[PDB]
Amino acid sequence: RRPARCYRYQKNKPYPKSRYNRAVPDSKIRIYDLGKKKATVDEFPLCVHLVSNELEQLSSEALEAARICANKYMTTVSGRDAFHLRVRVHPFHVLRINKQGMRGAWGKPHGLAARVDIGQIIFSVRTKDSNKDVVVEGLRRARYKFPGQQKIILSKKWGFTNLDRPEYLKKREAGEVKDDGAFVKFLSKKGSLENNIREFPEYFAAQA
Amino acid sequence: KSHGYRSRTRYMFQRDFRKHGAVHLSTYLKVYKVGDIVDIKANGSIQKGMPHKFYQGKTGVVYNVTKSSVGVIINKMVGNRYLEKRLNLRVEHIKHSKCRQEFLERVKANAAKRAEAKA
RNA sequence: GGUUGCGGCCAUAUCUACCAGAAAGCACCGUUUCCCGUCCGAUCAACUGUAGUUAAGCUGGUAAGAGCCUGACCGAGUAGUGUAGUGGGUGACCAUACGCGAAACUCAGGUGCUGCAAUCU
RNA sequence: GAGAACAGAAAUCUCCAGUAGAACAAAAGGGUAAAAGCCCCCUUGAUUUUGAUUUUCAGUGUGAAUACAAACCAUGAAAGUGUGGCCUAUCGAUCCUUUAGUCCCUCGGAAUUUGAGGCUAGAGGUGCCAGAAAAGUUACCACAGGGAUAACUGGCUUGUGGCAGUCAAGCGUUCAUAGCGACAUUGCUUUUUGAUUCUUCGAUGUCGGCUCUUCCUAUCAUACCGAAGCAGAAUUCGGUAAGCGUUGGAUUGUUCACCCACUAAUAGGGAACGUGAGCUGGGUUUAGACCGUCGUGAGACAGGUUAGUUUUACCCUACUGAU
RNA sequence: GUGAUUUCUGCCCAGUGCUCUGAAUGUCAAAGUGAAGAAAUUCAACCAAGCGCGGGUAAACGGCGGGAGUAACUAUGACUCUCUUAAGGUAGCCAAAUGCCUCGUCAUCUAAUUAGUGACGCGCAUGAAUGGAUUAACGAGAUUCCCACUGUCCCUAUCUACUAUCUAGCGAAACCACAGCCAAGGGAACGGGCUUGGCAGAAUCAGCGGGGAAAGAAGACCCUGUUGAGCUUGACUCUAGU
RNA sequence: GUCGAAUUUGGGUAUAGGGGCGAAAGACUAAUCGAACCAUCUAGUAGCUGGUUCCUGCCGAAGUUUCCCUCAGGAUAGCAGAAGCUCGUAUCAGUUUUAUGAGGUAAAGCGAAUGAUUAGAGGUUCCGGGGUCGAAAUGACCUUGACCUAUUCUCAAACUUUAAAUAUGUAAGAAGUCCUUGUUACUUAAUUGAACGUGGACAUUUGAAUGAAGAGCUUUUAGUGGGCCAUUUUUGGUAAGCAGAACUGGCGAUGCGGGAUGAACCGAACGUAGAGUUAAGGUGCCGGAAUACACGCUCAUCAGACACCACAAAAGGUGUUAG
Repeated sequence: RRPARCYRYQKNKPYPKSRYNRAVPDSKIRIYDLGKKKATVDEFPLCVHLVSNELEQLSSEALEAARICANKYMTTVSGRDAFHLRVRVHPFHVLRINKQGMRGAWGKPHGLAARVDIGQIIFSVRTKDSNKDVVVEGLRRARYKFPGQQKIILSKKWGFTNLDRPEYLKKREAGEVKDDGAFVKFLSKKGSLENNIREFPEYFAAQA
Repeated sequence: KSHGYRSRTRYMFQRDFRKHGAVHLSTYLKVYKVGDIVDIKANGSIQKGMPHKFYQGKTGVVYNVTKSSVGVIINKMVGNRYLEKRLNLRVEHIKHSKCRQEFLERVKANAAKRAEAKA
């Protein structure tokens, strides 16, 4: 393009170049999950994620190539049922270029990249146990692409994945989300229903 | 880029949070004192009781009380030498202070005579 | 207990949905002859003394629930920052020393509610 | 959510039940809900005199704005409020001239009027807005200074040029890597070019050639080797390698470029873009003179064309030699 | 003013200039006249030129357009439509000493041509006494060829005089902080002088053109300066003259 | 080149300075000409160059503020020096401490405002492009968009509730409270207060700390106004030994020891001397200092660089080392 010299740093706060910088040469990575979407949220568990340790500007196109070769293998040896490669960086900051033959010039937008805080998660995906090395070996690919970088880390949660939370979701065997307070139980938790609960329910609210 | 008289003020002369309008009719009662120490604090509702920028945050002492709403004054002084300038602010913008050690002037003196008889 | 003029914070200050309301007080409500008022229209405005009502309004309780709380514990001694080095690393950055030191997240007890003057059963 | 006839997405009309999402001339921000918005009602405070204040961290006048005093009004039933447009922008010294002011002050031998002059409050212009009244050209030219300031060397930097490199989707009919590689990404290079203004106008003379060494290797040829989609040959890729070579003529001032030939090859590149105290002077960049093209003129063209003064070495060093 | 002859003088008078009795009328100064005050003085009317109006004028300065359609494969314009300022380049003439792109395209001359020459034309931007096109002869004028000739050259070599050189006599100038050997470093970014390292022997001769960022004429190029001076108009400001 | 004709040339004569003469070049006019020569005005002018003369001793800077046809000058502040006043713990401070204010930037935040952006879910939802019993007000379901609704993903100089650190206002023990009353223009209806003043009780004072070579004050009149470095925080720019801001040091004005080498690095501030320790840096040898003492790691260029032209990445190793 113009190389990666308008590359990873700062030299300019953060020109997210919206309302104020109208002409943002449109993005590069209008993808983000590209994989076995509409997933089970059970099923494709144990997620391995790709963390970047280096306050940089993982460029625009670059994130693309990521996706490219990302899916390439993801699928090419595991299937459209196997992936779900959550983008998880994402590319603001419109950088610029230069061009009365040397007298005071601001940049005209010139490609949008994104700030990988050293520790942040990048193009990180999630899949079932029997996909381990599958996924793993693959993400390697990227690290080799994209101004690296690299965690290729194996994880848990929360529950963006399996995901340890292992003992957790493996514990919320019984339920899903709230929980929360205790009142209008319209999340069929089982089993009677309302009556009993609404007994115990105020049976304590009353204890105050 | 320009230097008008409210310049930069966008957040100083701010407002509120939720108290985003109308003078607390208390902040309007209360009586001055040709001597008591006031503490500027501008409030966009008003607008003489807007204190032209610099004198923001700055606490001084009432020298004028044109009590017809016309708040008092005080001055303060500023940089190079301190040439003390006086500003006629308005009753809705200024506020009391922490001369609240006269509470300990009292505490002192009194407890100190009760100390006379005590000693 | 209400009612009048109130201070307050005025989401640390309402919603929303159901109830329940003795006594008084306000309300709703009757009525157009005047004062007065309709971009039309006695709704509103105001103007005159009890036929009928608590149904609303209001007041308070229920949700725990939506709001902000108020506190504390993980969160957190982090995140960020004051100073220091002839510290580390190509670099990016980063660590260590003393010092300050959050915010979001959640767990709890609150619920809008104090209280001023004068009345009043 | 209701009622529609030119309406029927609606342009516009009337009903009803909840985020301040609207509106405040004009930019943007502040602000503003019985309002600071909108409909009505009544006025002219956008008033006189001053002074004080605030606004450059502010000691300078200016404009603007804040609170008072004294008057004189508006408006409300009032308490109030109103000294211009909710706040932050929207303006102007010095002589001169005009005007509004008491009907006040003097023309100096006295008067009278006419006129002139004064005092205080304004308009008339200064935008370079702290306020000169102002056309070009010089290539025929000139002066004082500027490395404070540009052409050139050097200098950083390297985007831009050039050159290698990783990943492997692809070509390569069968196969990613023999030979190549999209995307994406790491770099080296200082014979491009571009930035920059540090050095040198209080002396540095341009381009090209001619000559003459000397270095680099990112090797065109020659030496030995490794792979090839290597049968032979003929090619390609790569390693050790800078020892040694790397030509002659048209056309242009040419660098360059483009041919004609040759040969093993007819590689690239540094030394102040090597090389006038070493030519040459063709170009470039004085005065002379054509044209075109702009200009009224003078002249002016990084347009084309022609004619135009290249001074000095005995000294020091360096060398080739020499006592 | 233009430049022998020879031929050839296209069209533009609106612009700027020039210039005529001209225009039925509008400005237009001084004196002179009228009106008003008590005058000073301030209002008036008429008023030479000039101006402005009218005409001629280009061998006077100078000028000389632009876009749309538009059959009998194809591209095409004598066609018309147009908007348009005086007029809308006429004869003639070229990559020409004017042509931008351009090293124009085709020939031609070469083994070879950014040269030549001959052609061709919406020629950046040729053109008619701003003179247009020709043209015998003339030319220390510019170009390109051919023949002859030739050390220009391939490829250099040898010979003569004079000078270098060495002696006697005669005897200067330039220049000159102090000096004078290198390599890297840093340095006001090309040190002789400094740092580290190479090294490093008196005293001199002839040559030489790397170096002394060497030498003379306070640098031909640029800018700054409240610095000039020569030319120049429809810039100010005036003046001889008329 | 020309060489009998516009020939060549002597003498004599004529034209003299904005004037001459000129087959026109800006030519020539006594080596002088885009305005001769001589003298005088005249030491012309100079915001620019150059130099500016004898010692030591003290104090000791500016490049920045504002207004100028100022851009190299000048005014104006600010820095200095001198001269001195007035009187002796008054009170002073580039300082912390307690009490009390002021901040919106770091951070944080979008199942919060705004404005961006992921992704599917649920509508018992509406305007249409595909189909269906389908087919001209087809009821009814239907596939993509079209707005909710509880969710998801990631962002903000010129967005946001929340909101630091640093820095930034004040206050302090104490002239202070506490008590008594008295003055009239003030406004309260006034025994209403306001402002001022008399008489009266207690101060050396029982959190503030810490520092004082007093303190205050007046005149005057130099230089300066071209600044440059660093660390952090930043603006532009691929970048810069680039250009621009912000604190704090610093260089310019400075030596001294480290960094070989050198304005801004580190240590460290200079009267003249003796002795002693040390900073930073160093101790094989130049060169003072151990070829000291320990546990490992590294073997064709492996290296030996706190700031710097001081350089070196992505990628990869069955080298060897621990995990």
